[PDB]
Amino acid sequence: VLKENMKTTYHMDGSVDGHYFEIEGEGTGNPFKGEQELKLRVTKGGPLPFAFDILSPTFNRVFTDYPEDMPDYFKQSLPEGYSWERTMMYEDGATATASARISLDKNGFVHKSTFHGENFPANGPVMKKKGVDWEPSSETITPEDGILKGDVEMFLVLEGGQRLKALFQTTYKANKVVKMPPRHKIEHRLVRSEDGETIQLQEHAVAKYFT
Repeated sequence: VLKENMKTTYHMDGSVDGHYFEIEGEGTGNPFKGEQELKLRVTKGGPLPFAFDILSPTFNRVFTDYPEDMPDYFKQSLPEGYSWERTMMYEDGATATASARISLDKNGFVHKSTFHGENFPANGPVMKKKGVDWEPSSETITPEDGILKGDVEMFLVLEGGQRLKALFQTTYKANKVVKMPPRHKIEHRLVRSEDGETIQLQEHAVAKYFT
């Protein structure tokens, strides 16, 4: 069952140009309002030698404010959940892939993910930890038989205001037959802050019709 306040427990295994790491933490949010707040900690391989922002979109479209009349692929996937796979191509040739499975236990969501990045330039802003925040984005969601494809142009804001461009493509897969939505868009705003050694993330996400 899906509560007005839902918790999550997170575990990620990942590596970026040969540096292995693990991250764990907890989240809370209102899935019907598309709001969530996360508290994450690097549990292995810390401190990270790269900007945390390249990981942050890996850390659940159940937290999306959907219109009443638009079929909600992600909330329909419950209680079993859904999984997704994503490619991330940066304008400087760096590439990353990520996967996650969203499931339930007695306490709330279980979010298990992996991340693999390569060819981030040694003297570039990611490896020099110059990232600040992603721009708010507009992700196009396209139904294809029983799954969803998402495409979104992402722009990492660096210190000083320059943006680093990346293209994100995602395949979302429910574990069962659900009612498919039309092509639509999800507007995202992901914001990163810190509390000591804790990485904090806040996402707000709203689905909208085209036209």
